[PDB]
Amino acid sequence: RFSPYVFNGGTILAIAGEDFAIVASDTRLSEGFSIHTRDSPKCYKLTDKTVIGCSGFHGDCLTLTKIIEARLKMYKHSNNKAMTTGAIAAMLSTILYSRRFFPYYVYNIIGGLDEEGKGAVYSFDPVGSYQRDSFKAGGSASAMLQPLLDNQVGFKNMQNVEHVPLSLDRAMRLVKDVFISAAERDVYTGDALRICIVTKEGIREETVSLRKD
Amino acid sequence: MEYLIGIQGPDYVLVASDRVAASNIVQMKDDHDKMFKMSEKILLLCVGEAGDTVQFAEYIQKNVQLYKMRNGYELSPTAAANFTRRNLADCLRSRTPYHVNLLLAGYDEHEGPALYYMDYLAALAKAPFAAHGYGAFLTLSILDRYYTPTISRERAVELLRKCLEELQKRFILNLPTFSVRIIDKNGIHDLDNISF
Amino acid sequence: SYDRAITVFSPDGHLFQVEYAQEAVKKGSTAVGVRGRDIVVLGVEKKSVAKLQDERTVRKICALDDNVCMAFAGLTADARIVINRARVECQSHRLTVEDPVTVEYITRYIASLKQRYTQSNGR
Amino acid sequence: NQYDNDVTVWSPQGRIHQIEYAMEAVKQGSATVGLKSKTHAVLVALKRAQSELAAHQKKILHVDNHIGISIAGLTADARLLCNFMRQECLDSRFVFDRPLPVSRLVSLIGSKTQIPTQRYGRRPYGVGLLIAGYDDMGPHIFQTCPSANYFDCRAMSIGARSQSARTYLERHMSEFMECNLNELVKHGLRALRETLPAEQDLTTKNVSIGIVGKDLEFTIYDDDDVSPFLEGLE
Amino acid sequence: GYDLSASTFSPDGRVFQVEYAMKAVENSSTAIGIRCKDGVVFGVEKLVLSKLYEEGSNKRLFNVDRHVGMAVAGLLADARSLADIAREEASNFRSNFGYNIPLKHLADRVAMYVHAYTLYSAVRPFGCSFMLGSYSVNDGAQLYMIDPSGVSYGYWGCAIGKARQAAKTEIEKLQMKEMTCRDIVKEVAKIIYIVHDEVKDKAFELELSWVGELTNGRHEIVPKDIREEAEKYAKESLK
Amino acid sequence: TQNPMVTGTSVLGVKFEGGVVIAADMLGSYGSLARFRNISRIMRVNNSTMLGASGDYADFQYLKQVLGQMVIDEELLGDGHSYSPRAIHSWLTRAMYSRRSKMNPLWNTMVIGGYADGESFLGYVDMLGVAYEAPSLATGYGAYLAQPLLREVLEKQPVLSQTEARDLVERCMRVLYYRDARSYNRFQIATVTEKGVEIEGPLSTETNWDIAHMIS
Amino acid sequence: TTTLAFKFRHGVIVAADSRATAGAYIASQTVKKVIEINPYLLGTMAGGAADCSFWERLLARQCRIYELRNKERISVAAASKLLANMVYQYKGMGLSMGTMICGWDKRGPGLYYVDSEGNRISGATFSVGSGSVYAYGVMDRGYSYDLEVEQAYDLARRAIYQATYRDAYSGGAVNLYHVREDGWIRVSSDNVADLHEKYS
Amino acid sequence: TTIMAVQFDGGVVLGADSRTTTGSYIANRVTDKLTPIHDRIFCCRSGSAADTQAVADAVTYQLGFHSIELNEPPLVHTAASLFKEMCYRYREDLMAGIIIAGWDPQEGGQVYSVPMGGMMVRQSFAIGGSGSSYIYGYVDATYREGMTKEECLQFTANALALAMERDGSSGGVIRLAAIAESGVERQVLLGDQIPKFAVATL
Amino acid sequence: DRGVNTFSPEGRLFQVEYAIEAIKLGSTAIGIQTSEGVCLAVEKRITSPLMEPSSIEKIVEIDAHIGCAMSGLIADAKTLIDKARVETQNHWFTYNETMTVESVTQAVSNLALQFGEEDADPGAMSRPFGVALLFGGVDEKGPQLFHMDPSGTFVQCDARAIGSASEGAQSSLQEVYHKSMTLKEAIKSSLIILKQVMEEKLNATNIELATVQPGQNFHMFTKEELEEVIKDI
Ligand SMILES: *[B]([O])([O])[C]([C][C]([C])[C])[N]C(=O)[C]([N]C(=O)C1=[C][C]=[C]C(C2=[C][C]=[C][C]=[C]2)=N1)[C]([C])[O]
Ligand SMILES: *[B]([O])([O])[C]([C][C]([C])[C])[N]C(=O)[C]([N]C(=O)C1=[C][C]=[C]C(C2=[C][C]=[C][C]=[C]2)=N1)[C]([C])[O]
Ligand SMILES: [Cl-]
Ligand SMILES: [Cl-]
Ligand SMILES: [Cl-]
Ligand SMILES: [Cl-]
Ligand SMILES: [Cl-]
Ligand SMILES: [Cl-]
Ligand SMILES: [Cl-]
Ligand SMILES: [Cl-]
Ligand SMILES: [Cl-]
Ligand SMILES: [Cl-]
Ligand SMILES: [Cl-]
Ligand SMILES: [Cl-]
Ligand SMILES: [Cl-]
Ligand SMILES: [Cl-]
Ligand SMILES: [Cl-]
Ligand SMILES: [K+]
Ligand SMILES: [K+]
Ligand SMILES: [K+]
Ligand SMILES: [Mg+2]
Ligand SMILES: [Mg+2]
Ligand SMILES: [Mg+2]
Repeated sequence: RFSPYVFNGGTILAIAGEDFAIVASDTRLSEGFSIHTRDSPKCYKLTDKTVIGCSGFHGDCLTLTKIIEARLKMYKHSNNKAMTTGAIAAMLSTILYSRRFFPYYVYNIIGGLDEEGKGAVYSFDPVGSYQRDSFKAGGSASAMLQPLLDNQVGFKNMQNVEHVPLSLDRAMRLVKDVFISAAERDVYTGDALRICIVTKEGIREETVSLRKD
Repeated sequence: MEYLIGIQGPDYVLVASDRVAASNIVQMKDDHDKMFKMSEKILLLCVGEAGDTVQFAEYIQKNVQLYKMRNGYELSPTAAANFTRRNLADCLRSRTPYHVNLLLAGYDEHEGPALYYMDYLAALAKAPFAAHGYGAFLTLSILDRYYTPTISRERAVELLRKCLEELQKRFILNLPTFSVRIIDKNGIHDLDNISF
Repeated sequence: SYDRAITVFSPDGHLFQVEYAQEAVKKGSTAVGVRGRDIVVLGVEKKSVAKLQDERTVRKICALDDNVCMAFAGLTADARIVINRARVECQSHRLTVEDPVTVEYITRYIASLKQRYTQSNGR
Repeated sequence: NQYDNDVTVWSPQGRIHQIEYAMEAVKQGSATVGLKSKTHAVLVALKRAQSELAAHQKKILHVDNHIGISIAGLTADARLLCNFMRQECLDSRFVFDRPLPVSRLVSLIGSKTQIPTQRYGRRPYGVGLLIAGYDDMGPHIFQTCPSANYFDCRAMSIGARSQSARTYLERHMSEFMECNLNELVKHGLRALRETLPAEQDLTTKNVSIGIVGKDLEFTIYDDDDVSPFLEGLE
Repeated sequence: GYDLSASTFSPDGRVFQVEYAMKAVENSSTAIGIRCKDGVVFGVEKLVLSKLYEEGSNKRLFNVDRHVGMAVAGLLADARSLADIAREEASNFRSNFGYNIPLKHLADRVAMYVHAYTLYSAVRPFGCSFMLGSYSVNDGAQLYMIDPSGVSYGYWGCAIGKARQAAKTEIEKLQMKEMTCRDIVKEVAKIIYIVHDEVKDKAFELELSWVGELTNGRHEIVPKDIREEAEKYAKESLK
Repeated sequence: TQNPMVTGTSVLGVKFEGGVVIAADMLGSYGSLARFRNISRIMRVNNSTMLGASGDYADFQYLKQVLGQMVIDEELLGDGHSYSPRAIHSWLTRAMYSRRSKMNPLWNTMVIGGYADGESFLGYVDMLGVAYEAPSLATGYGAYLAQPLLREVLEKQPVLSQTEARDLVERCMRVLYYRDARSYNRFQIATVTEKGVEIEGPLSTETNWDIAHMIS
Repeated sequence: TTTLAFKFRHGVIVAADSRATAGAYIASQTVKKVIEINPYLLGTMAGGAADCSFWERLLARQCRIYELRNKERISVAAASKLLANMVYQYKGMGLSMGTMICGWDKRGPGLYYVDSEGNRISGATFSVGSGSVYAYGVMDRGYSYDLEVEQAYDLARRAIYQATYRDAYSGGAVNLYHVREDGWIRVSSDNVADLHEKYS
Repeated sequence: TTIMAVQFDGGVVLGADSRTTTGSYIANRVTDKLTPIHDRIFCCRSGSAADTQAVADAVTYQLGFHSIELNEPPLVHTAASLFKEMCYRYREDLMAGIIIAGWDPQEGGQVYSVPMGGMMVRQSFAIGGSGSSYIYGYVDATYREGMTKEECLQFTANALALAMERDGSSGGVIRLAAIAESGVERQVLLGDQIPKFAVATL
Repeated sequence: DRGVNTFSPEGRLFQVEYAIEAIKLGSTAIGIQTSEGVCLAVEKRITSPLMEPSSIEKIVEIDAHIGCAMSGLIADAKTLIDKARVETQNHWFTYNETMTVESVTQAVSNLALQFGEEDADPGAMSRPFGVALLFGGVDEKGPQLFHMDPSGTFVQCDARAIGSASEGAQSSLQEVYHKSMTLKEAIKSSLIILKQVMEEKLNATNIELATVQPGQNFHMFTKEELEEVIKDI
């Protein structure tokens, strides 16, 4: 039994704001008990308005992102405009389902701006199920990040708190905190945190150091 | 789980079938019908695997109706039985086998009433009475005990009722209602459902 | 297999094979239809008489399904092919929709069969 | 005559009339011009409008970030060929993660468009292209023909009355390599304008422009976006 | 009429469609090859049909394997397709048999492919003739020429295209068996300048390539400096 | 390949200022048997690019055949364009992925080193299409025994000279000979710089066995 | 998941929970399990998330094509049949889908259960999903064809609620729809926590 | 099986045992495992009898046709390449451990191994089959650069004899062949002619 | 007799040119694009009072935001219309968005030259389509009208006529059209023009009219809505 899959680790995260989207990931690429490299981000720019995070089996992450890139150009050639965030999401759903019987071992989260300039996050399972979310964690440490986001961004289980709009600054603080917490406990998450901030002005990049053990 | 029965008298065939569609621990439908009208004087009763049963019976039904349209007269119960058989047998070793068990009941102008039994392997047997499903195990000996070839249709319905009462008493599955139809010289007649 | 283009355009936008097919129809026996209020009727000529003919075997009115029939004029062998194709289709429709065909449905099916035989190689 | 209906029939002069007839489809298309400097490749095209109320036919098509085309001849053939080019480009980025060199894409076109010239019942492609590109060897202008031959050009014009545009380009071609972008596009427009009846002028409605170079992905300029380039033909 | 298909013989036993294809090669400008002591040199009279074309546009000299050059005349799209066939054949040979294809075998294989297009109404003959040249220590220098009928022979010297005969008569003056490639390039340039009709077709590029001991059995373009000298020699020799 | 037959062990690579060095022993093993003791597991792909392979040696010879032919095809065109190290690494990633996706892998783990346009390239590809770049790589047991030493040096001094990279590789090859039971003390070192690709060998490391007398 | 539907005098009630799971991990609490096939036809999702979404989206495509070609609304019978015929070909390949196709056409209110095993059946009431057994108990004890509209809403909501309570794999919110003769309406979305407050 | 070949200046020597087995029944005790592929090119076969016979007949066809076409003797390297292509392509369906050896005018005596899996490597000498395991240490100690033809024959006959004594799947007679420009000389060592090494009694 | 993919000495495919002549045998259709929507109007061309007028359908819905008017050999239009419908639904399926009018027109136009007798499947298209099409709709570029003919050439038009009287109708269109024209004006204008060009007396059963507006889906005018617009005209 040749196995066509291996697990390569990686955590991803996206948050939708009023006028921004964050997509973040760690930079470790692992296999078994080893580190392949400390500098392998899991976020990929798709358009000026849309970034995708991908973790799971790296051979599929590479292939799938290359397929998405080709399809964005095919769309643009045939329709004379860039794909929207929502159209990329819908298309990804069908590409994943096309491999329903030999799946891409990839967890995907899209973050970007919708057609009204608002933050949008779409999260996927490996065979193409998806929905829009306000925020989402994925990959190796997702069970560690998700509950905290539920609580701190969703305000779940909290009484006597004003449900205020999420500022970029607080969203940023949250993202750095949860990955730092994840680097404490998930062996696969570490080395560095890469953060992409999508706004009307473009996409900018921050990087934060994480533990190397 | 699904019960079919047939009893052929001198000039009619009586058939009945349970009305349950089950799934896991629940009845999902209590007025299910397992009979398919092929022609004016032919019923096909079909049970077995989900999907296969309807896909198979409707394919037969459409082709028998097509035969009527192309030729202006209907396939005899025996021809239709052998047509049904040819299809099932030809699919047996294919990529698309159909996991279905059947009875075919009919009345021919010249041959009189007929009842055919077929299993999923596509063995075909003509019989004076027959049944399919686990319930057959508890009712065939009731039929052997009381059937006679000249049995009148009133006593056949009584005989049928004995079978169905035996399921209520002895069978572990809850089959509370049955469709009952008869076929003769004047076609297909719906009788009252037998219910508990 | 034989892939010759048979129906092609000529100068001025004619499709000569189709026109010639229409000439075949014009030499066929007359057929008439009237749509009543709650009846429909079809009548057709002849064709030749002939006492030694079995009448049953040459009708030009044909059931397609229980609720749809047709008459034709033209090449009777061609008609038989169309009729049988339509009869098959009526059974697919009932199969996948569980209604009888509308008359328009099966008309549209026949029409599109006929169109395809004006634009397909070898036919 | 007996020699002009099949691409598989050589005439007694060593010609293939069907291929020559296909070339006529390009000579009757509206003119387009392509030229290059050291740093940029430019396409300029006249768009024909059917009526006074029609938009004006697209002449310039995007192929990849580093490649665009201008067309003359059968529009349906132009799209089929353009779709082939696009796919060849996507394939090379998929396989090798780098742009398909322009001269290799053109070779693929020659090889693809030759095939139906040699098989019975097939026909040539009835379109000619000007191809603008930029890769490691710098800017390029190529031309392709229905004969499946292709050419590497300092500059070129094809379509109706292109002879005029070609003369203009020969007259000024020694200036092109050293031109800044604006100068180069001006030259393309002046060449194209030679193809017009004396009455008629370049307008924002009839001119389309395509540019690619070192710092610039293949970009199309139509309608109001051509006005910067048309002002200061002074 | 008897000349519309390669699958129809005329009553005299000719295949006119192949002859017509040959006429397309004879309308083309001239290419020559010469085999010599230590290799093979090719030269082509490459007519420049517009000053708008780049130097090197429409090459008529190709590398079909690392050791094998090809020189063509005729319809250029057909020649290029044949250069692809030859490439594919050399590539497949290396994959299957594990060594560089011998010139003669390559010539014979691509000739059979050319031949296959001279039998059928379904396809037309190729409108090109081509030469194949190589050199190795083991096989020495070899020059083959294939025509549209699929005939293939080996040569000491060869010319194809419209001044074929004039070129041959000049090639016959050379004692090429005793000359080196470095000497022969000059003579190739000389011969192209002799047969070029400067009244009738105004401008041409000389295209030169070679394969021999001096290139270590690789088929390569003649370097620019050597070509320019050969041109200058040819031009002054014309005087 | 479903079942690998003759196989090679680790391949190492490290970037240095002006190039990349790769190393691989010269052994083909047939299970535990050290069967073919003079085979090269390194390929010069073109002037800018070299490849070394672990795993099934027949599958490597197939890749070599295929890749060698692609480079010849490209050279025939004489058009000023060449496959960069990165392009060859891309090609190789697609080829392994595609074979993995047909459930018929090429059973290899590979290290691609190159030098083009002033940049050192070093990239990994495995039989499943997992591919990435890094300043140093090591396949097989090298991932466990050599990579820790490469990374430790690199963290103190990310930019190595050629001679430092070579010495560091030699130390790694010694450790492998001590601790990998499928290694062999006959190896090649291949280096790519501005000047092209050089393959040196057969090479051996010095070894020390003083610990054989430190048991009592 | 828990989904239910029932026909009654005033149309068809359709309700669902909103939870998705990957093994025991709660993947989402906000899944939309009722899909708008057209303005008079709903499909419910239970089983594999990707499978249900894909095949119901494909069904919506096909129904729309049908409507264009035929110049009339597809029947509930025909729509449900298209779905069964699509999935039949995949039996045994591990698709997991249980759906109810709910509409109102020329035969009046329509409700079909269709699944990846190949079943297709018409009926008055159904519940589908890991919570269905719990929904059936409550729905069956309160159901009547002559339920008033607001009573029908109460029943559906309560049946899904009670299923969310017992079944670890159902939860989130209860989403409720009503198919009427002139179209479906979205009637309410109630978080199960807010319903808990209310029903005690 | 035990198969071997050795290069010398001007040619090659090949050898094999002659045992075919099914389980531990000897289905042929005098098998000829050295099969001529062309006038001066042989293959030594081990593994599946059916597979190596089918592959050898196929390569014999390919090589013969190629050789007629070129009008020259084939290269040993070509014969090995053709075995390699077929053994590699079909590595999942074949059990074939092959040695190709012979003489051609361009490269002289050559030995190639194509072991299972379908790799190909040229060697000074090669051994294969199940019995080769038992002679690695012997051939590694005894091989000397520059052996004559006669020395190659004795070296081969000794190695094979040693393997045959130990390997239950090898035995019978030793078939040898020497190939050079002058042609192919075959012989059989049987019975007392097989080299003899005492069982080490107390 | 020559092959279907034979070029003339002018560089045109004979079959395509002849297909273009077949368009002139069709009834006149008109499209007009305004900032408030597009209208499509078509002469039915009734040949017998016994024919049912509503069974002549020369304007069809492609999708909710796109209609299509045809002229020429109507039977040929069916596969084109079906292709447009399938394509827009595919696009919706895959991308969850409506397909642009331009993109639909492109997709259909790529079938145009796909005929021939020795490249293709056992009984593929033998000849081009004898039809011209006006696609009118609204997408994110706003209202839009596109024309396509049997060459596979397609283009946006502010206003266009096709079929028998298209010269004529096109001249009147250049006369009446203006960029700022309202949709109601456009409707009236195209009914005035049909009335001129038609052999029969215009009325509410022998024409069809449809609109698409940024507000509102494809809408076929009813008998009664046509009668209303006919009063002034
Ligand atoms: B309900 O039936 O309990 C619900 C239905 C609805 C349509 C979501 N079904 C599920 O929650 C199913 N879950 C998934 O299919 C699922 C959710 C998240 C990830 C994955 C996944 C699929 C392939 C490979 C990895 C992960 N599936 C059901 C509970 O399984
Ligand atoms: B050697 O490798 O030990 C020898 C070499 C061979 C002659 C080229 N191989 C064998 O003896 C092998 N035997 C067979 O392949 C063989 C011969 C006859 C019948 C069968 C057989 C196979 C399957 C089922 C029934 C019988 N095998 C041996 C090592 O397997
Ligand atoms: Cl058909
Ligand atoms: Cl044009
Ligand atoms: Cl055109
Ligand atoms: Cl040309
Ligand atoms: Cl031109
Ligand atoms: Cl010649
Ligand atoms: Cl070795
Ligand atoms: Cl190498
Ligand atoms: Cl919800
Ligand atoms: Cl449909
Ligand atoms: Cl039912
Ligand atoms: Cl072996
Ligand atoms: Cl072996
Ligand atoms: Cl023996
Ligand atoms: Cl028109
Ligand atoms: K960690
Ligand atoms: K044998
Ligand atoms: K033995
Ligand atoms: Mg650690
Ligand atoms: Mg089955
Ligand atoms: Mg076998």
